[PDB]
Amino acid sequence: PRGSHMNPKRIRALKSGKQGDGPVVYWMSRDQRAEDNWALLFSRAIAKEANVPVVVVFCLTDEFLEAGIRQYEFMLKGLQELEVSLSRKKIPSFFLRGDPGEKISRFVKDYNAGTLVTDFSPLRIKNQWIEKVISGISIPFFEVDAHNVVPCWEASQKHEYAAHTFRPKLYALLPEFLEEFPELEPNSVTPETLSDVLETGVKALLPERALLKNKDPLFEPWHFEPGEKAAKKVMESFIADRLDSYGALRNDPTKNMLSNLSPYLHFGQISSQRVVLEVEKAESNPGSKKAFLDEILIWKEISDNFCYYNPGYDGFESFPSWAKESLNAHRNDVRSHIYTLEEFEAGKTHDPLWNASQMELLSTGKMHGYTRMYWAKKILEWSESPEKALEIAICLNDRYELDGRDPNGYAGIAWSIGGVHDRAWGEREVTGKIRYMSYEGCKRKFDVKLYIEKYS
DNA sequence: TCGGCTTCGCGC
DNA sequence: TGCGCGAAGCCGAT
Ligand SMILES: Cc1cc2nc3c(=O)[nH]c(=O)nc-3n(C[C@H](O)[C@H](O)[C@H](O)COP(=O)(O)OP(=O)(O)OC[C@H]3O[C@@H](n4cnc5c(N)ncnc54)[C@H](O)[C@@H]3O)c2cc1C
Repeated sequence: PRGSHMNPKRIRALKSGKQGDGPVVYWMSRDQRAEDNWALLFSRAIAKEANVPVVVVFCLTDEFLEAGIRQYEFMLKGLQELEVSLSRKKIPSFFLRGDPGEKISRFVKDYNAGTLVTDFSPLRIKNQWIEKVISGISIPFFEVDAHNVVPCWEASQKHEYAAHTFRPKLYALLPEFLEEFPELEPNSVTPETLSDVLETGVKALLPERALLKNKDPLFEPWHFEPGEKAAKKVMESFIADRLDSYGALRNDPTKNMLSNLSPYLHFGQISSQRVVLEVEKAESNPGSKKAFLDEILIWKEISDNFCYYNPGYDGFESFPSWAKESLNAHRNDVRSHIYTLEEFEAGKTHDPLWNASQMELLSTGKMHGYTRMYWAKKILEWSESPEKALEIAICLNDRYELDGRDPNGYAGIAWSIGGVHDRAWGEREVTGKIRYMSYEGCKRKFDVKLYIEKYS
């Protein structure tokens, strides 16, 4: 649909129909940003072709009640900065509240929309909203992959088993899809308050907060400043200060050598393609550049491939055949320890390293990547059943992680607990053939003592 | 029908 | 600290 620096493989028609005479509505959801947004840039191209304005809509769902203050305040503060950014380009933003299956369908008919466009997300709750809006509208409905560099439906046509089967497929399409972004043109035709949704949003989640003994809450919101502008600063500080020694200090949680980009990448406050653009042009360690590109391109986009082609990505059914047979054969094995969800949540286990990992999760909202594997694997070893292990790990992840409720989370937890995108290993107690990670293995990799004392 | 796929453990 | 190095399945160029 028109344009030259616009790859049509990023667009796919979700429903046919006659193009209305009204404005193009962009149902933004996953990629909350003004710049470097294919879904917003595509909506402008269709809007410019029909001589209609482009409008952005956002439907705040009732699923923030399963997500606390740390994820609500991080999202809402970025939406307030986004509203000012879109207003500078004369693009109005409308913020709705309720079921998107009924609010979006009511919004298009009331505003007399001509074409509806939205971003891509492989989550189950998004596929239900889409089908509910297709049966309630009469205008064409388009969908853009603005999160992945290579469109999810174009990178692979099936669920990829491991990373070595997905790496040559992704890198073969890189010269075509890795491109610069055109500047968002402003509107030529101008035609709820967020401060109130934030006040009414926190007061409902105040009782469900994580507090210490003296009613002192555990979350430290000064570690990550939300917003599109702040997300660019974290990227700039990563390339100049942390990219050189990233390839060597990536498995050391005592060194702040990660990009710290996942909270902005999950909420779409920064484009992963823009990060790859700047990383590919920077002169750093070739081992560190290949190590970082392999995380934000291969592992990040294979998680979308895992959730898009496996509807039960958060269940035991999505595990490989060799894993399910191994975990079922070790269901009657005697567990050395058994902890409930409340014991895992408060970090009241016998392992000081695991408790230190959980304390970093509760206090900073972003637990180190290497400790996240030790964190989720110890849950499987100290639980009643593999089904309970998956339930506790997903619950604690999507509640305190700033990057929670993300395909990277479900695919990461499935990698540690169900061996997805991995292979079998030494046969062991309880965990069977799933890869085991011990306290002593982390002691030789990094100063474990420094990690415990930092988080009690 | 082999090949070498990490974010492993553990011994120089 | 790098470097080996067993121990286990299923994919993919054949
Ligand atoms: C049990 C478990 C749970 C996780 N929970 C989440 C989660 O809820 N949300 C989330 O976005 N990621 C999660 N991760 C992936 C990974 O832990 C985080 O991406 C990473 O820790 C975030 O910090 P970073 O961006 O500074 O890491 P970096 O080394 O700087 O990587 C940058 C980006 O690459 C991506 N990435 C890196 N590693 C992975 C990976 N193993 N899988 C998928 N993407 C990756 C991330 O998007 C990340 O933002 C989880 C992994 C595991 C094993």
